[PDB]
Amino acid sequence: IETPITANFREGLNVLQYFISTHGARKGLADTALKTANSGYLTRRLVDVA
Amino acid sequence: YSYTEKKRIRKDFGKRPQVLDVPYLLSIQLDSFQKFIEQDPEGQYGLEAAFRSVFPIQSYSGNSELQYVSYRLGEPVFDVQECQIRGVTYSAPLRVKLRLVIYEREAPEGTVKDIKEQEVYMGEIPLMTDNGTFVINGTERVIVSQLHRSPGVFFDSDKGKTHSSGKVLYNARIIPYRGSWLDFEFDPKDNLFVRIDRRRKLPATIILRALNYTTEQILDLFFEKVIFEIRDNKLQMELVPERLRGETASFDIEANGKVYVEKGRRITARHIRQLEKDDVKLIEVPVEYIAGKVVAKDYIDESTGELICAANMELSLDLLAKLSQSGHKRIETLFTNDLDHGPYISETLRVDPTNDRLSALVEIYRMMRPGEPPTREAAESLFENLFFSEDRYDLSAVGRMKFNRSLLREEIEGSGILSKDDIIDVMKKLIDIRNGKGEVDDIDHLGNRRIRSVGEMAENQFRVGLVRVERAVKERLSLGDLDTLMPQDMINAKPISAAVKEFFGSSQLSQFMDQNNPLSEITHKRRISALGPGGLTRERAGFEVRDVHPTHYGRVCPIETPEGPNIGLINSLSVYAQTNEYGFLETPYRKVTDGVVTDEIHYLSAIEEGNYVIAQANSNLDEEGHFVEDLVTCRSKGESSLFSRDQVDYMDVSTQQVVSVGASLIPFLEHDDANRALMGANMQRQAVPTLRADKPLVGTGMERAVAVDSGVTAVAKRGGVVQYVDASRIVIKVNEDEMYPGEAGIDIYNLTKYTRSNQNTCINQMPCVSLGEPVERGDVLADGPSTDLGELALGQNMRVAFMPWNGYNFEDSILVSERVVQEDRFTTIHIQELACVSRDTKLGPEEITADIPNVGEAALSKLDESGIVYIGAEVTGGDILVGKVTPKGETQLTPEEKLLRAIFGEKASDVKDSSLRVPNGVSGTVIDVQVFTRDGVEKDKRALEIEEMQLKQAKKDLSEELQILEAGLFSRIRAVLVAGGVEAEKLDKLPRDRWLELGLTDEEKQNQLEQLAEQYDELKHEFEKKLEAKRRKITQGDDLAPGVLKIVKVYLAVKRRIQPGDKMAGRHGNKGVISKINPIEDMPYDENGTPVDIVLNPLGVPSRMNIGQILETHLGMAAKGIGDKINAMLKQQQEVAKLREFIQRAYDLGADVRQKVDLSTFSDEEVMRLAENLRKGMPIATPVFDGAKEAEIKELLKLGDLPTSGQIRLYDGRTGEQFERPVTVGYMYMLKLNHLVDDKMHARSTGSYSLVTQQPLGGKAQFGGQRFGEMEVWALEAYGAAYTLQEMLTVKSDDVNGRTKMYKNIVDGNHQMEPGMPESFNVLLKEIRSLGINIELEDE
Amino acid sequence: GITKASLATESFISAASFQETTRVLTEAAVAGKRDELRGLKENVIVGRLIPAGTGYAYHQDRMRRRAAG
Amino acid sequence: ATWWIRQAITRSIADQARTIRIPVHMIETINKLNRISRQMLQEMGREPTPEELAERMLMPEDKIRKVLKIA
Amino acid sequence: VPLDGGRFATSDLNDLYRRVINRNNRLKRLLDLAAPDIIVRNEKRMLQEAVDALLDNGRRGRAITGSNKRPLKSLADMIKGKQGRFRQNLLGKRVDYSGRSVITVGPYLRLHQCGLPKKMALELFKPFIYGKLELRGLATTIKAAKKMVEREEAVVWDILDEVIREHPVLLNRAPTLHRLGIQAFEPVLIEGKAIQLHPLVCAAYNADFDGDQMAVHVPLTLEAQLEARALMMSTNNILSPANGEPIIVPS
Amino acid sequence: EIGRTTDPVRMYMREMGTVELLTREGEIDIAKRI
RNA sequence: CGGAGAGGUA
DNA sequence: CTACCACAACGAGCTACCTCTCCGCATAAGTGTCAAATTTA
DNA sequence: TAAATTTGACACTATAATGGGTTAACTCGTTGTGGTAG
Ligand SMILES: [Mg+2]
Repeated sequence: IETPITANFREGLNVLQYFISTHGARKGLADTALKTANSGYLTRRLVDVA
Repeated sequence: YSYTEKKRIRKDFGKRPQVLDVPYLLSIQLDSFQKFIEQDPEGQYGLEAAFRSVFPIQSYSGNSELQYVSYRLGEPVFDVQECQIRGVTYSAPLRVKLRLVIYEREAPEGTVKDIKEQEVYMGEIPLMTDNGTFVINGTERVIVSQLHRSPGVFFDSDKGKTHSSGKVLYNARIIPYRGSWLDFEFDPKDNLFVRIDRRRKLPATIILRALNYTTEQILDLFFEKVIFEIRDNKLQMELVPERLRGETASFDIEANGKVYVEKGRRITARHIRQLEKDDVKLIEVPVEYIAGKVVAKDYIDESTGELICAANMELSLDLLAKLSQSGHKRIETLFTNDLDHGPYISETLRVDPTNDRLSALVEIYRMMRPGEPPTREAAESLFENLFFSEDRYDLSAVGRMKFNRSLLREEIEGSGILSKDDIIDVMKKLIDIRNGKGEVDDIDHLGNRRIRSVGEMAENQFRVGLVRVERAVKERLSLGDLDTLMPQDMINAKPISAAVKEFFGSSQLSQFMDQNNPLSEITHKRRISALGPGGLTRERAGFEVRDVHPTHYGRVCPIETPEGPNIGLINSLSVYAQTNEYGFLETPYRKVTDGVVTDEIHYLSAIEEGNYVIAQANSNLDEEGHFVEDLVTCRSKGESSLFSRDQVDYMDVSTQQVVSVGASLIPFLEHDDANRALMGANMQRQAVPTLRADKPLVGTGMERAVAVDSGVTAVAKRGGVVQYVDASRIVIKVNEDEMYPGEAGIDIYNLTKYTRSNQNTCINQMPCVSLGEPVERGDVLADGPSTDLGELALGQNMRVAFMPWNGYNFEDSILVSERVVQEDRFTTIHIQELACVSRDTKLGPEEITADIPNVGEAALSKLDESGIVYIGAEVTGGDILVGKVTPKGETQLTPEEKLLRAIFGEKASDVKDSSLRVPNGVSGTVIDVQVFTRDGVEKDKRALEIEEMQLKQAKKDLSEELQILEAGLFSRIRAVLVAGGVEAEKLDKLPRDRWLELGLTDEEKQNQLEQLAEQYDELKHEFEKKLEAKRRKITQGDDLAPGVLKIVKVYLAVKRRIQPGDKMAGRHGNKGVISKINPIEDMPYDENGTPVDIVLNPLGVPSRMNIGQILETHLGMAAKGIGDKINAMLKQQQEVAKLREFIQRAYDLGADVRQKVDLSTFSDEEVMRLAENLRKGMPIATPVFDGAKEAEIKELLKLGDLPTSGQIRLYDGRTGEQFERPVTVGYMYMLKLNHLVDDKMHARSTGSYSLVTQQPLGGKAQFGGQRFGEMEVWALEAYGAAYTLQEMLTVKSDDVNGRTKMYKNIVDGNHQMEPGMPESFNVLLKEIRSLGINIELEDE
Repeated sequence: GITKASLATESFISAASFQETTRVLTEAAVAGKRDELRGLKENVIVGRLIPAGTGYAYHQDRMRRRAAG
Repeated sequence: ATWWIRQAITRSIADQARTIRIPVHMIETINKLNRISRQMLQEMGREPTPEELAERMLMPEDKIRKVLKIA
Repeated sequence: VPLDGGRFATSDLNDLYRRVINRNNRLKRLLDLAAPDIIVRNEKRMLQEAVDALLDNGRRGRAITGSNKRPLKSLADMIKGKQGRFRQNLLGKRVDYSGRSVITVGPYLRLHQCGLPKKMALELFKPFIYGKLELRGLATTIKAAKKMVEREEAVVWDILDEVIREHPVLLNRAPTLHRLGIQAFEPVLIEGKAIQLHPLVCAAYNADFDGDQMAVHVPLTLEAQLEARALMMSTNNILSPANGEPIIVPS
Repeated sequence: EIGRTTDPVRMYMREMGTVELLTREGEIDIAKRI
């Protein structure tokens, strides 16, 4: 996005900057579970082959 | 201010003046079910709509019909509490007046032969409790709304699925409310196809032909015609100038005598403009231009009579020569381009192998039902029923609206089925999207998703039951007798009841209630699930629907969702978000007019929100006039930017409208990170209610609304003066202005005392008002489990120091002092229900008696003569609750005990021990024993005493109700008669009951006197009838499960205190586990001598980015310092003026705070009561995104005589030294989550085994063993750990001989294993042999 | 690849326990194969000591008794 | 032919429909009960009790006999 | 197998076998009855469909559903899959002598000690306590030992302290990504309900103290005890196996 | 045709539908032959 | 003592 | 004759634990002899 | 065991009845047909 979140977590955010940061928060939270599942599958295959 | 908040006024730091109050938080469910039940004859909603959509019904001939008249709901047999106790559904009988009219066949229209109408009984629809909850089979269930894709038409495109080409493929889709689907799509070669119900593909011109369209009509509908004229062996065209854009001049664009274009030049826009400024129409051409064009209409010679060229073939030199020598001087051709007018319909017709309509019907027949021999009538019926039938196709008038909106029509209404023009328009729009005009639609856009509530779903299921019974009745009516067949004798109530019961008991949406605190119930009823019937699944969703869309602003909270696999499928509705009439989500907005932000509020949907310009909620105003700044930040079309002060069109109603109920209770939400805010919002609904509820020092102001609207307190319906206060009930006398001249004016609020909740927690109602208090309407009288004077109080506020301490706070772990455990601040009550059923075995009934064998008096000291523990007796683990005894059976009988069976009596050694005991670790008193019996068998002395107590309590409390209400009525009669005349002493010299026969001349006041007497007589009559009904209801036997004699239900009440292992958390997601209970003398203590109750860990602050906890800590210290000053002043007993001055000074400290409270209005007693209520600390309201700042909290700290930095000097309690750095100290509001170590810990040595695999079971409830999964096997393998792996695979698992040998040897002290072949391997061998493939263990 | 190499292993029991049990079992049945129980997973399944670490010597001993007699 | 076809079909449904085979007379009684229940449910507006079914059902059948007849 | 409510809960294999046997018997009936050719052809076709549905339901065509509108479980489905025999009963098994509990922090321990609560220790070592009680002569029969440990005298506690001395137990936390997810510790008896871990081993376990749980297993035989003492002890696996760097680091 | 189909009901009805219905007197001569 | 569905924890 | 592409079909998706509720749903016509396995003394 | 009796099995109903209900319809890699065009 063009305009960045200028304020920090001490000065307190407004509505829209918090709403923007929610996107990254949710994306990271979902990617955690997805990469966990993929790593588990890869580990199982690697343990089997050797 | 009302009198319920004058007791304790929460100071508010908000600066935005709120215009719109928070609405009723449970409006969606109540409104939906009210629409479903209530009779709306015009706006057909719920039952009436389905009844009109099914009835009337004809026979296959049409000589007998059933006419709908009306319907009504009967009164429920049992009450809500009665149904909860008995475990039956709280439902209302549905009686429908149905009329059967019979027709003659001899007459043309013999409508009047016989009419028969009556009340047929069908179905028992469940009713909704006053809090939006259903009672099914005793349990309390909640039906959540569903956000599902709207009916209508959606144009989409796949972003380069075919990687080889990289082209964009567009596809349309027509989604009806119920019926078959329809999918228009393209291919890499740019041909358009139809998929019906996501089946195989055909060229899409098949549908056009099936709609009775020939090729010439198709080409007329899609392509527009260019006119080629042959005259005296030369060619001209009629040319419309706005067609040569982006093309290269293949020939010379000439005029009658003017030259315009040369070879190798593209017709640029300025040349086109020259063309419209020269006004030329007819343009001559050479012959090679036609070669490449396609003829529009067929051409047949009038002489020879055969077609030289039909529609849609590529014209060449030979064909045009033949047509010219034929004599057709005018040629119509389709116009084609490569950028704006593409030849797709012609290509699809070329690839199409079908000639006319019947072949198209044959082809669609072979699609839909492959392998079946086609026939004309079958194909016609299937095609007319796929789309053009009112019973197998419907858009429900909401798909119609979106359909006409997406196609840019005008009317929002129309037929419920598809039509020719609809298909033509949708495919034309698809063609235009392909060309470049228009844009595809978003799936996650909130303008395409609809809220389907409980009423709609119940209506649909009821309609399914109705069509089932309708098909049945139509079948039966057509062949059976018609004269003496009552309309009620065909209709079976079984299918409708089955449908509604299945929906209400076994759906994916009617789920168990989470009601461990009011906040959980509120956030559960305001829930939107994207899954369910007709929805997504956890596999059908990717990152596109789980993620936040810009249209969720104000409609759906972005920071309240489960953090597991349901990260984006379970959303929470916002605060001010209502629902549209169609089901769309809309938000309030303050309408601005030429600069003034008026108080007018408009509700806007998602599609309208993107049109205007919306101002932010944090914009300052001048005396509720114009904006202050000139460049206001605003949002439009989904993006945020800056705009002028005159370009705006709306403003956000409040700063709280973005977040939901749960996230709006967290103070300083704007400083917390998104992840920790999400975790705090998720953990706030798992807080167990404590013994004594305590208010939070730092609130938000939303606590009161959540407490009131949760339906868990006892709000006053009508204001008045409280008459009688008790721990069980409240008797209130209403004021004169709010009281009907019909009633007495006395209201009774009963209080629920110690009722088990769904999550095994206690529910209690403690009265908060005292005797002699005037209370108006809307005041709370009884606090619920987690309420304190009408404010939600989930946890306790405690002293906290942020400092590492000897490693006991290492990774989120928490150290707690002994003051917390001595004061039982986190001591909870857990009511647990145990059930014992006396089954009817195949050798005799199971008796409950005190004659349990092989048990001494040490275990029977709590049992009475009937074998049931006395109420109030404390019971520990392993003790006997009920002495149920069961026969063993001849198989379980040994010859030794068979001889004494026929000598020393039958009741000697026939039965065994099957009594109910306590699960290990559980203790506590017995509080309630319920004995349900089957109708027909005498119960015991105990159940007779139980029913005697029940009848005595019912008669007593109901008689007291009558006595109080009649006393109020007689008081009203006295007041009325002294309002009429002057009679004071003559009333009190005569008995109170004899106040009715006195009178004088008749007038209006005598009229309501007589009305009051009539109400008295009706009162006593209803008293007698309800008493008799209650007595009959309790004296009769319950309907139990088949094969069941009697059921004994025992309620135990454990008292749980905290111990190492219990989870705690704040409101900012700083969860942790208790590590140690520390004596008070070791706690780090401040200068005054007060030790800190809990020591947290500072390192959780920077890495998790939740600074809201530090600010809450400082604010709590400031509030508690002010409260401590108040308490010191009160203890010194100074004055009334000084306390008034100090409290007023503390209240008016903010810069531009919204509220204005003044103490001059309050009297001395109100001031004293307020000071008493604030002596424990002044509550503070900090709204989300508009809360207090650092300057205000520092001013509070200064007023309370505390250091401004918030850090004080601590001394080490163990040694007495001074810590080298000041330590942040303050009061934080901690909860106590429902993950207790008592329910988590479990151990097992040897127990029961499964049947097929013969390995130990799994589960704490059934005493199972821990699974040793595949990963741990790999780990032990990696160590090289052979022996441990073998012993965990054979002798500690499914190998019967090995494990019993292991037990025998370990009991004998020798530590050795004797492994064997596991049973699971033989199970596998037998299964694979049953597969028919020979496997065997090959010896050597 | 890892999946293909695992499926093409000479031991049909390990492949069946891994993935595509139907196809591997059908191939083993039609081919008339036999397993010599040389992998760790095979002995884990059947219920013997794994030929690794402490148990390894034992298996070698067993082998040196099976080969020499 | 209709009589024979219907008899064969209903006899087939009376031997192989459920996991546990029930004799034909018991199946006929089960229906002699299903219809009665429905008839009484329609007539009274609520499901019958065992005693009412005993009253309306048969001269030799009582509460215990039909209670045994329910599976 | 019957349930507690009198009703039975059979397996789908009984249903498949009933289908096959009924259709085969009717085929034999028709063959002896001299039915027309179309009739016997249909009966043979349904027999084939019964057989293949028995072998694996959802393979040939539409899966045969039971009463709850779900496809039936065939033998092939009981062989293969995530919840088949191989991956749920032969590789991973449920194990006796196992406990589970929440973990807290123990700062006074060493690298080779874990704080085991008294109740879980009593339950886990019950056969050992029976054996040592019988050897000492304080109990005559196994039932006497059972009831004695069931009412938990102090002598039972003393003998329990004797038994657990120098008897390592395995602590295990899922998911066990790498090999350090299971480790052998010497037990120390503590009053409470939480297993007390060492602060240094939290990096190997990837274990936080925010409500995490782990399981305890007990080696029985002498080979298992030496196996845990020389190979699995927390003082042996200091360096990580992935790279030659220490894993027990201050955190 | 005899092609892509798997439903036994569909095939059975397909071979069944190739035979025409009998009249009031066709059954009479069939019974006479019997 | 089974299997499904819903929810929760790490 | 055979090198090539686009469809159809099939098999795959961390781990462990805890709690709760559900599973013979709308449908159906009765008699009549002959054998026989469980039931009283 | 002789005898009773409720269960269990099988055989038989004579107007004309003539083609059935239905569900729901990501992403990826590998294999095998089914043409395709020169
Ligand atoms: Mg953790």
